[PDB]
Amino acid sequence: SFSMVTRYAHSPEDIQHYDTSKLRHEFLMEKIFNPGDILLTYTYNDRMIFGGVMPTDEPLEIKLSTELGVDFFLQRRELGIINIGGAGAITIDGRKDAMSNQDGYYIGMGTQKVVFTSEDRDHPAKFYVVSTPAHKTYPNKKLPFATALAKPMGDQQHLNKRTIYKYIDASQMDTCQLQMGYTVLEPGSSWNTRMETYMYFNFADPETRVFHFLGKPDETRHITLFNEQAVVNPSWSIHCGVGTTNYAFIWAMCG
Amino acid sequence: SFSMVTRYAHSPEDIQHYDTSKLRHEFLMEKIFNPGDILLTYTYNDRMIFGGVMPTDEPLEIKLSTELGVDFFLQRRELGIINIGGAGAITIDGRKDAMSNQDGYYIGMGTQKVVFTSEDRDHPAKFYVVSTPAHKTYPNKKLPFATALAKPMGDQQHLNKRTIYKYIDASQMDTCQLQMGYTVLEPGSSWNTRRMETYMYFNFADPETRVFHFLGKPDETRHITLFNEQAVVNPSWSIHCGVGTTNYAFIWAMCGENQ
Repeated sequence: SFSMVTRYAHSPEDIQHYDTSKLRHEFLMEKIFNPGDILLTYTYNDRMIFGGVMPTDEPLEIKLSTELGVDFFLQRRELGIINIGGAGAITIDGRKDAMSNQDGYYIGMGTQKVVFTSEDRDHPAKFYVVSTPAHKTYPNKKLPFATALAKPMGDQQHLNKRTIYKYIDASQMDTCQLQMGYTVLEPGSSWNTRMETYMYFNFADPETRVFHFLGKPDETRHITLFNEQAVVNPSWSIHCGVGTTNYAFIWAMCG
Repeated sequence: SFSMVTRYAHSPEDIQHYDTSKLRHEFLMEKIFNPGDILLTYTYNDRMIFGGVMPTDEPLEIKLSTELGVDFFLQRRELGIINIGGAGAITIDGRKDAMSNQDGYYIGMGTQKVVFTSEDRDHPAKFYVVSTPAHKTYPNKKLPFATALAKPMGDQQHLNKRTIYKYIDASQMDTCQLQMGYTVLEPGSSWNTRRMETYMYFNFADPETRVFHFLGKPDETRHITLFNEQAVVNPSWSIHCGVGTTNYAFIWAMCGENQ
């Protein structure tokens, strides 16, 4: 199955009049990884496409062309990939490259065919994909987790003992607009601290909840997030959230 | 100086249409302790009065009578006091009792005169007072910080490692309606986690500390950003939980009809 919903952009004044149901609908993607399905979100906040691909029996491919007014998906877009599930693979125009857990992959503009596959049907791969518009072609690059930018951050007094892993960084590679990273908070910490998209996952306990704040620096609102859910953070909003236990998340930037 | 403002009670459906500015105005007391002033809040949530008394050179007394339809402040009310500032004292109908830091005191119905003083003007006492209506007179009782019912709670995995001190508890004493306590969170913990309560957050770790206090029904929930030495009212229909950027302390007070 396949599903991509369209979500519009709003002003800070517009979200003042949203009840908790309206606010969740406009900013929260509630389902990302369903076995065998592709679930994407198109937000007019900088026209980013994000979601999850979890292959089971048949391999999946983002067959988008008429929907975006182009001949193929990445004709005018770049793509960032992070695998949060079991071992899998990605096939770029015939080239097959193995992607284990926590492995990343950047795919440049112009690449026409990208097919996602998993190694085990019962333990499928969970590809978190993000796509932004692109005007220039940059070379494709595999980002193995072994050689990933590991930079420890935060202390215990501030509830932010974390480790940030920069996959697609402007210092390590050149990109049109997309930047992607992966931050894990250690137990005892839950705080994380101009368009951004946060996808929370790897909750410590099954009853964990992450409270994500959005809005102007003082006229703030919040959204309650459960495991494997994402929130769009427009440029006019603050980037901060806090959890009941520790967690992990994948961020993506553009603008 | 003296000041008491009045705040009404609302329904869950009523605050659903509040922006963040109105929500602060109806539920958040932004200033509590000012040197030489008495700052109080009268909330129609069970008609509780709370605030701060901070004596400097001249002693302070909550002179209320006509405003409450009574002859004196405590004619039909009980009063609980916890000092969070410097060393001071309270004079109860002539009798003076010294109150050090974190010392508490319950004053029963019928007590006619309660005068607040501090020992040093440059390091004054900060008396956080809570008053609820009372129909029966119970004996006055000083609550030294040493002899307070303390029970630690929470672990580190849930970021709520705290120790709660019960001052006015139904197991240790008899009161009409008021129950009051003091909770300090360990460094590296920030989470607070059926009745009406009033929380007053203070002793912020950093000058840049913020406490986000959640209120509303378990599904339609909102939050209020608290700075140091500010208070929020929890109506009976609302949830009681808050989270801070660092660790902090707060004083809670309950009323209604429970134990």
